[PDB]
Amino acid sequence: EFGSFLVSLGTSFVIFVILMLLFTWLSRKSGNAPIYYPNRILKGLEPWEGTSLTRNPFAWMREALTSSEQDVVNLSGVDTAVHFVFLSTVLGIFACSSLLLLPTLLPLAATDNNIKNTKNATDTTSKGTFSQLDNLSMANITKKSSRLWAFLGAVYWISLVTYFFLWKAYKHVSSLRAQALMSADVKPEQFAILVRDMPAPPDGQTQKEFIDSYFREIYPETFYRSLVATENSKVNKIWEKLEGYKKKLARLINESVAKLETEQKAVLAEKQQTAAVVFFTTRVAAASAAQSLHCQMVDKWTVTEAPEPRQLLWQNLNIKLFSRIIRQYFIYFFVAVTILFYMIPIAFVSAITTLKNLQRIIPFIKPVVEITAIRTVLESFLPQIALIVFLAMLPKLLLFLSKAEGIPSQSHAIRAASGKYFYFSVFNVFIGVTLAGTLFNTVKDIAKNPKLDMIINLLATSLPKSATFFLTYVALKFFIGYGLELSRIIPLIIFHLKKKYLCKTEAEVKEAWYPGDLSYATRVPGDMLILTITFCYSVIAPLILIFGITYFGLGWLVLRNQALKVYVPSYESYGRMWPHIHQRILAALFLFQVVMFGYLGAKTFFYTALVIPLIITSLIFGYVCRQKFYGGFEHTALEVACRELKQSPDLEEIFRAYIPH
Amino acid sequence: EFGSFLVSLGTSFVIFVILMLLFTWLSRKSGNAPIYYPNRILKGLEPWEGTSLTRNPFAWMREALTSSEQDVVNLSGVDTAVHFVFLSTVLGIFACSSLLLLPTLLPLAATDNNIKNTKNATDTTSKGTFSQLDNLSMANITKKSSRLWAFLGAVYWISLVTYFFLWKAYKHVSSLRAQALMSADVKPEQFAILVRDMPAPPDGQTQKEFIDSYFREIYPETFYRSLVATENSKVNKIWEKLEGYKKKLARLINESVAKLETEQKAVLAEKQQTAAVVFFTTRVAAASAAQSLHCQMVDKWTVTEAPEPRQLLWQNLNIKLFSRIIRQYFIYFFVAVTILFYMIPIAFVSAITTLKNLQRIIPFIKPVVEITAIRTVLESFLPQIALIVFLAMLPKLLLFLSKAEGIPSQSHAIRAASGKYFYFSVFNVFIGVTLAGTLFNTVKDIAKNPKLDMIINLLATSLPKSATFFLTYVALKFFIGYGLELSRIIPLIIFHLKKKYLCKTEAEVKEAWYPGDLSYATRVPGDMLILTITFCYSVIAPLILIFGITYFGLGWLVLRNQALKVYVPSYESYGRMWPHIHQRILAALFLFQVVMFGYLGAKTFFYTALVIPLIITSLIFGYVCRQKFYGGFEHTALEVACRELKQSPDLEEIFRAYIPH
Repeated sequence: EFGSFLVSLGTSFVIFVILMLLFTWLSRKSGNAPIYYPNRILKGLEPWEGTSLTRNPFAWMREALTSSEQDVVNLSGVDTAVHFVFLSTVLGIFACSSLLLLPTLLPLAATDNNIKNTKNATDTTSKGTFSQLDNLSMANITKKSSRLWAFLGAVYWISLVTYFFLWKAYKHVSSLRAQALMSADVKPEQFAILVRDMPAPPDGQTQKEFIDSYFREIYPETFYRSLVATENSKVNKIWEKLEGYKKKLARLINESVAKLETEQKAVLAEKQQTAAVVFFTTRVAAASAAQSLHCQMVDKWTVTEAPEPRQLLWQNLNIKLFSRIIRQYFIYFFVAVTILFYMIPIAFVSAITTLKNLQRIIPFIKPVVEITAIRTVLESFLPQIALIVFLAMLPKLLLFLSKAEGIPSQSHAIRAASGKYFYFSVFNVFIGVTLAGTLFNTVKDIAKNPKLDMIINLLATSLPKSATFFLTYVALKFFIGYGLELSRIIPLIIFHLKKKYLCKTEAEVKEAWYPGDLSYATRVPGDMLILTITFCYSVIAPLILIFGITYFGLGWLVLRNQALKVYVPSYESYGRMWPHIHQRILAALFLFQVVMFGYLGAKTFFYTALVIPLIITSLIFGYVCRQKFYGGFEHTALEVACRELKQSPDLEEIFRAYIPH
Repeated sequence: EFGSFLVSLGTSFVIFVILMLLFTWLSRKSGNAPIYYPNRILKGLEPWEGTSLTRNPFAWMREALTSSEQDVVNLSGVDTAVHFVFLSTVLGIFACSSLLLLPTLLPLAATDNNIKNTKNATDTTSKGTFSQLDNLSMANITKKSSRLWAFLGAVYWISLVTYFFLWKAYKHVSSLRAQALMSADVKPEQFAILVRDMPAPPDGQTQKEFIDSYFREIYPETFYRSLVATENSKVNKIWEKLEGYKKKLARLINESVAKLETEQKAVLAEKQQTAAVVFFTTRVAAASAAQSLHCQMVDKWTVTEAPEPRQLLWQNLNIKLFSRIIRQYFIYFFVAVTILFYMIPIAFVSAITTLKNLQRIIPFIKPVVEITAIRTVLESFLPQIALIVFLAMLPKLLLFLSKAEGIPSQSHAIRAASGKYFYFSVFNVFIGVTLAGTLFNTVKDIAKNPKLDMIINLLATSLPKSATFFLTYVALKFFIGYGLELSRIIPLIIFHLKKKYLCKTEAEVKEAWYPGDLSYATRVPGDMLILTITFCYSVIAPLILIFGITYFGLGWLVLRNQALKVYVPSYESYGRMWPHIHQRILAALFLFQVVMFGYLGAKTFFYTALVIPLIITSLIFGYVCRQKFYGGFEHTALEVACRELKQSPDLEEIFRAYIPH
């Protein structure tokens, strides 16, 4: 496989060179401003800096490297800042860990020869079964070791560093959240409530008046209005989407309006059911109402904190708690079945990966056609591309599933997608590649040698070989992905094709060049894969830390110049993602700990019980942390909803902001 | 060991007969009313029923078996009712599970002979190594089985039943909580708040006025007063305790008062620091204030729900969040070290348990003096008594530790004790006894036979033998404990000794006969041990279900006639224990599942992966449940603090209720 690693890494450098070189040329062209420098045009701030020259080649860099933390916050938001905190803390963990671990352990994993001793019993002339593997706590560390002590103390170094960083971070994100919250404006969200599970109207009372009185009693000076309506039904949601389509085509009529009106009225003709956004009067009242159980026997009047208008997911605002729980259960069962099918395809990937060992026996004669040329390529671009493809259809499905539970707020739904993706990822990817590699190799080598005193050694061999494969994958990703992102070559092609053969109006060009968000449902989930792989295989094969620094490090560079210069944020959750990210980073430390308790044992290190203490510490850190911080990342404090509102918060305008269409 | 089981069970029946017979005699004596029928005297309701006869022998039974659920609630409280719900749901799980499982599996574990086949390879005439073990998915089920299918489908039956019951329960407890909450009275707790982490006063402002303004701004019509004071210091806590001692002796003076005043004043002379109980005006305001984050950056103004006066743990009201987290961490580390030392003593217990196998070679022939007589007794009363002793010093320590974290409210502190005890229990007890038995027996008999095809079989043998030992333990407990409880012979002795040779006044007798609570920090933790043992060893040895029904079943009988007739409740948490109990019961289902995935595998049942699906379901059930219910078991709803307060809630009296001394 060394030959193949060399190809993949090599080729990817070629692509990064060509794509990044393209960037340094296509950006200078001012006619490409709408796809290289947006978020500087939409928010009128001039395509780039004062035109002047052509911006010394390395200019994007200077800007990114000297962009103030606060500058990101003001320009983009307090969500971009949190993503950047994520990237940075991971980077740091990796950095320090790397330093120490790397030097020590790399010099200590070549100064042994368990691979060569294993090679004393490798059936018959088994050539090229390793190479370069001899540089990673692999099959090259003799069982009873006296050197494995260093590969346990390492677990501590990574772990302790993970703790310092995650704590320091939670604090820093919290500071950001508050600061931002205490420095905002009116905002149509700081005055609402979202009741979602209301009981039925009584005798012949109108739904509106029912809600009206209830809230007007508890708070008899703050109730203002109440927008129920079920948003003219979701069938009208669809009809208005179609009316938008029609006006776009202008840039059916009568009968279509008829349809809309009729369906909407006929559905409201009995009950608009639950879901209203009781708009309060002053903010403190709305804030207090938010964090307060309005009824015991939790199944009636569930009051949340009311999402901003842009993310209220009016579709699933109804539900009824019974249905919500049924949905939760079914959705979780489906994600588990999907984890199993993906295990199937990932086994497929690792198989495609070890070609010699595959052709050895599994299909035996079937792939005897593998020569040397085809071999290298089919195990240097194919296996990797497969993983990308499979784990790319996931983000979409996961969101659709999560948004079918009932979660109001797109923010929480994106967070749930991220979570289900973490599960998938972890389990599938890691376990799969690792175990499958191991199994293949060790299978037609275990059929002969029995006992057990050798089987564990062979299984460890194979664990580090799967490590080398994941390394090449991470590399590929990093290079090509960041290349494409900085070049935005895909979007460039699209825009400069539309603005040449498809754009009819100037508004059309405007529509075409609108950038998008940082897609926090494909970025963070995907970056979590890299986190887990580079955490687990950090001591078992310490080279996926020198590839890991690069991924997350190029992150803070590429993505910064893709946030102060292109992606314009969609929603704003004032930092409400860190809790999720923190739990996941800590769960990687935990999976890593469980695996570095297993592997250390297979390589017979009787004192491997000294990793159990850490398996506990992680779990305690969890509880302790959540208690201290999660609270603040949940609600808007009363001390933020009591700040001076100079201009009397004009209501009615606020009421008209949550208005459906 | 069969001989010993027969002795222990037999002897314990003797004790239950003698103690329960004593009860049916000593209770009739009316002069024993103060220790057999309190909580009927304190709350003037006449010692028993209309005196009339002598109450047909079985009278306690009739009363208990026909005591209304609500009658328990009104007489005692909404905490006794929840304990009874606990006992009952566990009973039910066990009941149904038992039915099915038992019949099927017992007839299927004697109709095989893996014990006899193992006995074909028992070195040299190993006699008495088993007996009666041949009736419990033990060493008597042949490896590849075709009968083990039934012992997997069983895991499902127990699991599914556990789910039905736990759900049905959460609902029922919630209904109780609310009903009770919507039918109470004024109560000095429904109008307070407990701020605990206040920032320092500003320039030269007085602590009081600082708190005063802050809250009087956010709520400018509901702030009434504020009791800070640090309760004249805890040194004065001690001094007032001593003044109470002095008045009791009356039933030092001057210099002691001097001490008190001086220390108190000197400590308040700088700052009474944090912790005030801002008393609001109307209940809805207090309720809203409770569930509301009064400041972002959670480290200032932490507002809880304010414990009732009787449980405000004024001692640890101060702290400061930094210190609280340090304490949390240290306390958890200490509980882990204690778990390790207890593992040491529990290994000691199982060792004392298998005497033949112990003397085999472990202490050489140091104990070759074991004959037959001494043998039976030293393994029928000794091992068991040891476990009781050890696991009885735990409750006290655990509370002391938990109340040193900082938890305000004795209710939560008792809950935390319960939790740490669960951990201890589970780990220690189960793992210990099981594994140690196994190890002993399979430690000399493995030094010979190598391979592995036999080692697993031997390990399973030993797992079921440890099962038989736990069975006898549970029995012992049940019998003797409930005997003592119904007889209250220990307390009788004490009272009728004081009221004969130690009581000086009538108030002294009153003091002596005051019963106590149901000690929810020794009952529930201890009953959780029995739950776990009888859950784990429910399929591995299905006979600890017919001993389990009895424990929890005699519970609802004995303890009922020990709650409507003796223990007068101390605090009232309106049901806030069920969340804890539910999580723990579910964690037993989980430990059981993990062990019935291990054992089923050791007895080579290749399709043992079908227990993994359930290991997931449990965890999902967890999340789903907490989400739906825990909320309601956290705060007092606004719809409960808006109910008609006919008599204007006299404040000042409420303020004077939280007054320190």
